Amino acid sequence: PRVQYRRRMHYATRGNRMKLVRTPGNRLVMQKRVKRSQGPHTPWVLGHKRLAGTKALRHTEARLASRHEKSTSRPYGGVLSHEQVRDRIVRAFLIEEQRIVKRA
Amino acid sequence: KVFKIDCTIPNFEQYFQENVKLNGRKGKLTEKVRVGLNVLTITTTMAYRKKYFKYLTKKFLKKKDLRDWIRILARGKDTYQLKYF
Amino acid sequence: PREIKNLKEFLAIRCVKVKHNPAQTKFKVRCSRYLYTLVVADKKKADKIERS
Amino acid sequence: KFLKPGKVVIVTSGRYAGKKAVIVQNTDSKSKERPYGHSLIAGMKKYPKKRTIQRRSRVGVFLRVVNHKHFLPTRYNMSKQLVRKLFQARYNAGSNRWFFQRLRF
Amino acid sequence: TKIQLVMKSGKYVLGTKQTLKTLRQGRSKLVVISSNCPPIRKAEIEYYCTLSKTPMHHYVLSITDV
Amino acid sequence: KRTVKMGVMGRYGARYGANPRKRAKKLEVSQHARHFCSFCGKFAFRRKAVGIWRCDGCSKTMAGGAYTLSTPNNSTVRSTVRRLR
RNA sequence: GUGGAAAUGCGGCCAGGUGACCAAUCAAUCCUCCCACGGUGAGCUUUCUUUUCACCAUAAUCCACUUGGGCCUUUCGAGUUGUUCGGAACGGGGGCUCAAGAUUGAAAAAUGCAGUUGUGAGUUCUAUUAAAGCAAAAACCUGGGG
RNA sequence: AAAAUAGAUGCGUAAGUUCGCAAGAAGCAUUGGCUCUGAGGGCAACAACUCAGAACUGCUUACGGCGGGGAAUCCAACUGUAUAAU
Ligand SMILES: [Mg+2]
Ligand SMILES: [Mg+2]
Ligand SMILES: [Mg+2]
Ligand SMILES: [Mg+2]
Ligand SMILES: [Mg+2]
Ligand SMILES: [Zn+2]
Repeated sequence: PRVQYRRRMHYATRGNRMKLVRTPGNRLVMQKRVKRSQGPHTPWVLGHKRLAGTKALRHTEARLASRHEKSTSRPYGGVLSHEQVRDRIVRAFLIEEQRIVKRA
Repeated sequence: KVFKIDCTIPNFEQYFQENVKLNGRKGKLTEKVRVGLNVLTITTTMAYRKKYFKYLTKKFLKKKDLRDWIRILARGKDTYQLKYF
Repeated sequence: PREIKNLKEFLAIRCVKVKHNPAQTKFKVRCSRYLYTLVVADKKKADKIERS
Repeated sequence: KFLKPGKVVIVTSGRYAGKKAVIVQNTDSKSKERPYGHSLIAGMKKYPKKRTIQRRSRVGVFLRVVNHKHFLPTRYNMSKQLVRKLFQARYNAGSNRWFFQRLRF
Repeated sequence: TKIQLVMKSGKYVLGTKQTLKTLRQGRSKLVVISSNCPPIRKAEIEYYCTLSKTPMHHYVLSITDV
Repeated sequence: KRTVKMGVMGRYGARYGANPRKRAKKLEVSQHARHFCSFCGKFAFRRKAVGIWRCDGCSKTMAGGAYTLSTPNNSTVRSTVRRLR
């Protein structure tokens, strides 16, 4: 069993990964291995971490995914880690409370 | 498990029991591997591979020079009728 | 190839391919999109819908 | 010593983070089923935004148990339908203007 | 300082992940805060520390009992 | 394992000359040393490109010197700003 | 819109993310290979040979649902082959969630083949030098706000 | 030019030196076959295959592949580049 490419492209680049596959017909057949992307992340300046409620959908299928598959139902849900939201909810509240005090 | 060989379509009685081996030793058939008949049924408590009997047959037919006359097949999960061409 | 499991749905649902198996009897309902199948173990109810 | 009832908390987790909330009941003792102090918490599930404008003034409300660590106690102080009016009307008076002003994260 | 004798004299919680919780309960009898604390973290204990009417000493450590 | 003398420089073998290694060795180690973080109070800084020091603890990035988190020149400017305060 | 104490589950503009970027290694599957077993076919057969060889296949798509990581919660050790880590939360109990994966099944035995699983190995894919720091963008996504 | 060295293991390894090296320095040594032994793990209440040792026995020293070494002087520090076709 030696295999050859089936899609018109023939280079071992990262976007052209292939999977060897024994078939029902007992052929051994290369198949395109999907170009998996890492999923949604909290922003790079906030340490760039993978989000919890969100799937690493390729945008090729992200359009067809349910909205909540790419988010949590929290404010900034598809954008920020829960701690990052809570950092703000505190920082919004506490900073305004000092400003409200600087009028006195 | 009783293995069998349906010769009915077309010695061989004898050749087997001399030439079968319950362990390393040949031709020393313990009561646990009885044999006989137009079918050489081989009763056994022992764990023989089935194709071993397809084998002793061919090793038998090559002696009588029949193997280009007749051909073994598994006509059942536990049988070998001897056919032809 | 999604598989409808309960009968109530399947009786609701073009040409259908019955397939007897040993220890089975599938009912492969073809449709515009999916080939729905309904597995049916014991035969007493297999022709119970086959004769439908 | 200040998770007293009527105290307003800003929720810091769940769907309702950033939402204001008065504590209703408060049970600081750990429960056999809630190993955490857990205030009841009516909140703004919708801050307010003739009858052209009336929909806009509708306030949402949520009643919830909440671990003390999942809301933020404030300087401020103050049955889902029943809770809704007592700070619906509380709103119409404007007794707590800030409470019905949502946080801007 | 004198807070060291506090370590043997009585109880002390340590770290914001629970020094804050001694402060809700008001079990806290004092709250030290190292300078190293980031301002929004430190402000947060600084804010509970006001609601609990707890003593506050910029220097996280909380002394529940002593 | 340990070299008698040249440590990180041991990788260079018998080349580039002794002094230049001696002088590369100081910068080479402070460069890969973990430098103290005033933010965390933690040894934690590690360089990630010349003049860039990521903090392993709290995500953060001081600017800093090339082979060292702080230049001696910088020691002056920071207090000198402190005194102007 | 909505459940959940929580991690989170289900149902114009603005900012962020995916795109998106590393040798190796480790691990899982993949694959190939080997072995053991069992079948089936073939071959050797002067002698010997429970034997030698071959084959024993499982596509995308979908549906129900172990390893690595993140996190929630609750009440000096932890850790790797390895240069770590911990009150800025370690470990333990329960939970969440991602990424692979397993198995259940639909496909799908009406196919393949010809007259079976499992087990081992390899392959596969998913730090260092650095005065070197290792593309962009559409598309798309999610949000904040309306 | 040819020959020569040669793999692995265990020993042993000089000057000089920028202390990294030089170094595979150099230099001896043992090595097959066979029948055994020992060691090295997993999961519960079977899996490797390396190392080690031992007798017995064999040599015609009997594939392929695989450094020759040393002492000095000149030059260039080093890796590199470079007159494709002297
Ligand atoms: Mg498939
Ligand atoms: Mg020559
Ligand atoms: Mg010497
Ligand atoms: Mg030169
Ligand atoms: Mg030339
Ligand atoms: Zn730091």
